[PDB]
Amino acid sequence: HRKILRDNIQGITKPAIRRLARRGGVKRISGLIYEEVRAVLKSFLESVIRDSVTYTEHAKRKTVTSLDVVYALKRQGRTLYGFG
Amino acid sequence: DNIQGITKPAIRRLARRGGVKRISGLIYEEVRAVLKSFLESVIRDSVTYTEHAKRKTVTSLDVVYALKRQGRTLYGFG
Amino acid sequence: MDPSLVLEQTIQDVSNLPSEFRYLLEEIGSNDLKLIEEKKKYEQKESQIHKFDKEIKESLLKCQSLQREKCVLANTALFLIARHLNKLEKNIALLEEDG
Amino acid sequence: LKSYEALKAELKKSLQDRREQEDTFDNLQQEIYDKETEYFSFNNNDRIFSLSSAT
Amino acid sequence: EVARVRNLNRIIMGKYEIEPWYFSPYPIELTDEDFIYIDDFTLQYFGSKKQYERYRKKCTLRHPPGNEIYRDDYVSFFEIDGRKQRTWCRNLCLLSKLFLDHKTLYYDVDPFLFYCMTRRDELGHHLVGYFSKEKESADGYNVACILTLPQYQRMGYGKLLIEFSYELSKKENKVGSPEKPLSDLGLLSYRAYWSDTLITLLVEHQKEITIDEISSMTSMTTTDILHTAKTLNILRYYKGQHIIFLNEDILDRYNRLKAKKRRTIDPNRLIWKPPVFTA
Amino acid sequence: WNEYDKFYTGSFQETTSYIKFSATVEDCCGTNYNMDERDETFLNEQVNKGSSDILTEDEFEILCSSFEHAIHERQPFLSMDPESILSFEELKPTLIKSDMADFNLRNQLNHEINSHKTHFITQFDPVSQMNTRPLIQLIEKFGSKIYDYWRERKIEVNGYEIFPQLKFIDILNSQRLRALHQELKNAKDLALLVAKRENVSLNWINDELKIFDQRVKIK
Amino acid sequence: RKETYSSYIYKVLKQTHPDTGISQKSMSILNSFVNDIFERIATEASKLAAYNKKSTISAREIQTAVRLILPGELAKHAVSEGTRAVTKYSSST
Amino acid sequence: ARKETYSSYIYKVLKQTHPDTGISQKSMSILNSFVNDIFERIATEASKLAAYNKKSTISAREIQTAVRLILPGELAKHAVSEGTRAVTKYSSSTQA
Amino acid sequence: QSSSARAGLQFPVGRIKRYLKRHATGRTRVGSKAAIYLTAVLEYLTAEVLELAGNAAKDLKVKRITPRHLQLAIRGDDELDSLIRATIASGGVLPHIN
Amino acid sequence: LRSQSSSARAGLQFPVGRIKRYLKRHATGRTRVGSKAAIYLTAVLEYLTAEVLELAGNAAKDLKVKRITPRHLQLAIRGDDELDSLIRATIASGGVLPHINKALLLKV
Amino acid sequence: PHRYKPGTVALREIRRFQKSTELLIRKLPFQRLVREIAQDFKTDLRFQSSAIGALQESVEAYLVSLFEDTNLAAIHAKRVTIQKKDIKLARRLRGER
Amino acid sequence: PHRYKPGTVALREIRRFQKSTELLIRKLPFQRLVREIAQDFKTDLRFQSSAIGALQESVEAYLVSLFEDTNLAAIHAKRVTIQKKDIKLARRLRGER
DNA sequence: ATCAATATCCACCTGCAGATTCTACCAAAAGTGTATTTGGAAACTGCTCCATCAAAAGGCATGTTCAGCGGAATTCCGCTGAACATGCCTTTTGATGGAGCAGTTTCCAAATACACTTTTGGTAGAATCTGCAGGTGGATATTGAT
DNA sequence: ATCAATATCCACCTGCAGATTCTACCAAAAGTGTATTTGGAAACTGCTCCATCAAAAGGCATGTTCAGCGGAATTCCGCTGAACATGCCTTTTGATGGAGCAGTTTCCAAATACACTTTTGGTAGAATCTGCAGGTGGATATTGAT
Repeated sequence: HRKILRDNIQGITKPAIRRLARRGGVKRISGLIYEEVRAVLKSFLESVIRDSVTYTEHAKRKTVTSLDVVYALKRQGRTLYGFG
Repeated sequence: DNIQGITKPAIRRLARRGGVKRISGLIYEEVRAVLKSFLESVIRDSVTYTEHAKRKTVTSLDVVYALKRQGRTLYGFG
Repeated sequence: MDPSLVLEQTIQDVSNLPSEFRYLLEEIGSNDLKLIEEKKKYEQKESQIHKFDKEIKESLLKCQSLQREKCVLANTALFLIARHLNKLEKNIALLEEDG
Repeated sequence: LKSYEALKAELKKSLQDRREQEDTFDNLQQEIYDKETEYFSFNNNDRIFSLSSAT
Repeated sequence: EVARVRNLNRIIMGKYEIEPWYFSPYPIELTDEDFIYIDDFTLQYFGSKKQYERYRKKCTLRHPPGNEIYRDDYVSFFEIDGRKQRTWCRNLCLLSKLFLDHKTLYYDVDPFLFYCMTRRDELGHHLVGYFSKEKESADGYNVACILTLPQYQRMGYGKLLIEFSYELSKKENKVGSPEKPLSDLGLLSYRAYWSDTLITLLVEHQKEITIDEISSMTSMTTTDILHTAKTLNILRYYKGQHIIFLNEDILDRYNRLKAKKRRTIDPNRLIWKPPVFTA
Repeated sequence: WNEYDKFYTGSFQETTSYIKFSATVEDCCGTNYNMDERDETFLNEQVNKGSSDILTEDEFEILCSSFEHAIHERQPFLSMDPESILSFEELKPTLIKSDMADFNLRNQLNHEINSHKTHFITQFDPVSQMNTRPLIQLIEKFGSKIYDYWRERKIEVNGYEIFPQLKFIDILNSQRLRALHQELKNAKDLALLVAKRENVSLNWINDELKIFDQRVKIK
Repeated sequence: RKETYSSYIYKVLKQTHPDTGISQKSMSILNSFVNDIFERIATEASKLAAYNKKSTISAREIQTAVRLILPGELAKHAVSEGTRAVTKYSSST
Repeated sequence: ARKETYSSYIYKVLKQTHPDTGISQKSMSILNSFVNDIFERIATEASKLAAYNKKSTISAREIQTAVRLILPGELAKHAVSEGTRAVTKYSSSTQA
Repeated sequence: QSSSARAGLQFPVGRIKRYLKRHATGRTRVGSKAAIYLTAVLEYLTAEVLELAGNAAKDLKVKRITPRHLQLAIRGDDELDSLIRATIASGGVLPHIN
Repeated sequence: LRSQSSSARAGLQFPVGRIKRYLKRHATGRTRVGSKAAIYLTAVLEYLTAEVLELAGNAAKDLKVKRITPRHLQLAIRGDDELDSLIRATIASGGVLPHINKALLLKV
Repeated sequence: PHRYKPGTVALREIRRFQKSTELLIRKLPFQRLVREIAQDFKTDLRFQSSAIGALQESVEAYLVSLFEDTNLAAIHAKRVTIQKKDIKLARRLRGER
Repeated sequence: PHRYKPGTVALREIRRFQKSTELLIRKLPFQRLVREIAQDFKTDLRFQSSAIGALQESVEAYLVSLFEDTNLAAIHAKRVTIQKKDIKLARRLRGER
């Protein structure tokens, strides 16, 4: 079937982005940066998954693999190692 | 042959091309330093190109190839 | 270009001359040492006469020894000023060939 | 005894010489000063400048 | 490769016989004989040995001709320029190239400045060393060719020589730098001072220090500080910053300061640095 | 070692400031040349056994001096002259117009100093002044058979030097004429003033020293 | 003999509004545009051919290269006119 | 049922450079990705300059200037020194 | 009869044939359908020359200047980041006060 | 003696043939010399024999006998010559170097 | 009863989090978010688990670089708290729009 | 005559310089400086004047982008005067080395 | 300084996936010897283009005081994240199905390759005319002490 | 609130640079007519592998109070734009020398393409011995009230 889902950008939780900032090194977090860092996260996800789905669109693969998304993530100038 | 690293107060023209207000002192030394850095990077790339060509005169093709690798297209000149 | 460019070498030649004159500031500062001693060497000559011979005949050795140190600053002060002065006019003699 | 009479001329020559050397001692003041006035052409940064070393 | 042989058998100057080390095209009238005399305070070489009965009477100048910068309790320093004084710039080189590996009378001796290392001696200021100075920042090379006379070598002068030349880097407020291309017996002593100035100026701040400010008070070229990392903990943070921090070491150099760190130079002296467009 | 038998005779002075002496070595020790022992073993052993002159060493300083003064800068075009001696009428304005490296400059200032008791008594000339007599005076009386000193000398050196030698637009520009010339004119008045004090310095010395010693027969 | 796209882009301006004009530096900047974007899509298409273990430089891979090489609405209009004109070329047999 | 990789060769590099050091398979993939993309970078830059020289054959001097042009300073000079060493040492066609 | 006008485009297939070929790696190109990129350079070159007539009557100029080029080759936010490292020679910037 | 002609004649520890046929694969132009590919061997080797030798210096100072992926990035990022050959690269599970700047902790 | 000073447990979690290198964001919510940002592109796309893990650590890398950016920005703006305009300058100066 | 407030004439020459597309820097000391940066890498190699114009087009494009970004950094700093730490943050957040 | 309470280093420990060798094998490249066709190297040859070089009219860089507004230190005061409890939401884990992916084989369509025209597309000439930079001159804002 | 000397916007003129428009040589790739040739679109299946699912602790949401800090504002001073006079390197303008281009002809190193036949390096597993990883406790350093 279709199996549609309501968008859940609130899936990334408040202490999750807190821990992700504390990996970076910020010691004092604002109260209103939460929704906008969700926004820039969603923008980065859509900017990479457009390229992933067009690589799997040419591949004649109606799944995705790891190699095409590491190719697509290479060609956004932010190349990833480790997974091929 | 000598040192002519002193450019000009056209740093207060290039900043004027930017939308800047009153500039400061104690920036001119840093801006001529970063100009020296950028030029030494690109001239090192260009001299490697014109050394590989074994022509002792550089060409605009060499500098457009060097910039096109380096990260910015010297665009509409060659 | 001939009567003009040589004047820059006149600048660098007399450049150390005020510092040479500053060396004379020690030399004219040296006159604080002995000319005041010249006032203070008099006190063992007239005060030792006392209403009239090792202090009257051999006292010239306290006097003849002091005139040696005054002369080095004296005449050498002149000729440095002379080569501060006199060598310009040969270059002026090149300048006298034109306006 | 005319011996010390002509021997006095060996010391009377110095006393006529005394007047011309004391005059050079007497002439010292203005030639120090009028050179220093000529030197003013500013605030006289020192006090014993060239010939005030003598007293 | 030309000067790999000997030219004079032995050369003296004053008190100490100097068996020379390098060939040079001198007049052959020097090489026909053995005894070569050199006039002490002025170095103007003597083809004959039969004039000290009158030339020392003709010896007018006793202080060596440079201009006084600073004298400590032991040693002084003098200043000779070429365009204003040519003749003592001549005879400085004729004793240098006997010891050296670089000199050639190719240009004129005018543009590059000369300093001196002469000690407080009771028989007038006898010279024990002299080191060259280029005029202004040609290829870096802010300090230049350094000589030290074997009449007074191996008695602890050469370290005092090189740091005083390095001491004039700070009032110059520029990047101090040696002539790179060659040094063998001096280069390890050259590398000694950058190690000597490494930990001594480090612990006096008692904290960290940023990479430009190393170049502020040490005033050396940054290639040396980058090559000083091989001796110590110069470690490199996020996108290049290269900044350092103290580690607890043996500090036996810093502990045993008794005789090897004998004297230094008080910064109390004057400089001109003349700007003239003649080159 | 015999290299330090009689080192040099002289006493130095200390400092209270920084010694500042920017001079010329070609003008520090004065004269340029010298000779060796093999030139006076003929004169002072074979010639002076019955001569009337009294030979001195100080005359060797200024001796050749007037002859190389013409051979270099008065005419330079000679290079390999076999008989390299210009003749007597080419050596007659040398001694009359005696240019002993600007001899006039070393004495014309002391005239208006009015210190004519002595001449040229300076520290940079060495301390042996009592034997100084100029051979602008001492040729026509005693230097007659010494006048031929240079004529023999270049023969055994083959016309070359006795010492060795190393291997060999007005406008907007006239304003610094008077701005530079006039400033160093005023230094003469500095020298002339400080001369007069160092004149009367020594004139104060000979005041009493010949007076009181005579008093033993008059009081 | 140098090859230049200058006459062709002059005819492009001719087939739009004819009143305007290329200058001697404007065709340099335009030639740089066409050569640069040609180079970009050509290396992307060949690299994608190598990525998909496939040989021929297909029209389908130029399709996916122009889909991944441009920003959005420019890409969809470009690929609309591209598929339009390539079916037009296949139409006239 | 086929793959190509650089696994045992970098393992031998580790054995030469250090007497004993283990590698995780994740780190093997890290290093394999590094060697593969720096391979691709210098390969495409060398081919690009070979086209820009209007030559046709790719040889040692163009890959030499590729090494000299794709890196920063001191590892570039050590790399070109090692490259000249290796190409001269391969050039000796002999028994031993 | 035609050369590439049967594709309806303007640029030629033949110049873009070999320029696909000698730049290639995969050793074979689709010579009947390499003309799909021939389409795309037209849309490339029209869209950033149609905007040269986006300001015709409001610039009072007939030729296409290089400041006339760049100073509206930025308002096309779609074609902005298609030239994201382009440095138009003597094109100036766009006027802005923050 | 030894006569193993397996193209270790260069003294290089990577395959000459695999990157030979990969250069023949990548090959935008036309031809590629194997004898001028031996220099391309050790370019790869010096990229690696100076990277991972520099890596295991952390294994002494952190007392590990293997080297794992955070041990890679923690020391493959300090060498500023080998910094910018990974600026496009992001190491998986590599962590961040410890970096707290001084004005963050001002003892207020 | 016992309580630390305010701001000193922050540096403790700084060193605890950056000393280790595990994945930070929770796995299955981000898998849900990848599928939910996927579903508007092509309906019912199959996924590979290692590809989802690649996305996990790739977006962890980009977001930790952005937090380094905003730490730089806030320490230049003589503050110790980050704000929205810090992220705005970070996005504007790093380069993407 | 009369003298308008300081700042206003500065902004009108902001406008006058930003409309113009003239090569802002003087050409012949730039020729001097590119010779100066040439001789320390290599002995006398020759420079086509069009290529020197190409450098004289590229480097001030890099400079004006640097000035734009540091203007935005200073207007983030709640001031209207750039400083040295402004250009330090602009280069470091740029990713300069 | 002096303790209280954590926290960190420092072992010590037993089990568990996992690196390590490693033999087999089998594709499967690498290496080897031989024409061979061509492309790099080199020596040579016109020459176009680039480097100094000096002089002449003028924008323009340089130092100048100098007045002001923008940076910066310090104060004080609301508020908002921060530290921590806790009640509770849902994350993490083992079994069950279906289709997509990897793979084999087939015609077969489309592309290399040759070989032969020919519109077409650069280029040097070369008029030309016309749009544009600059100049001059008049109409309309432009932003200040009183 | 206002009248101002400055500056900008608009409008006509005028030299003049070069963009436009043929245009002919001319020669050159592009088009075309087959011929052969191999990679590829399509069909069938074995099988992982990836959805998709129901049962337990760890982290997340939501509070609390609370003091640390972001901002307002004052305040003060000092660096810094702003004319202004003045040196000064410029900005073409022209010319000389000359030399490192780009091109021809050339010739021989050499890389491609074979096929043979080789050892030989992934690799699936396959056993098999483990380093390490979380946990457990004990010595000692690092913040917080007095």
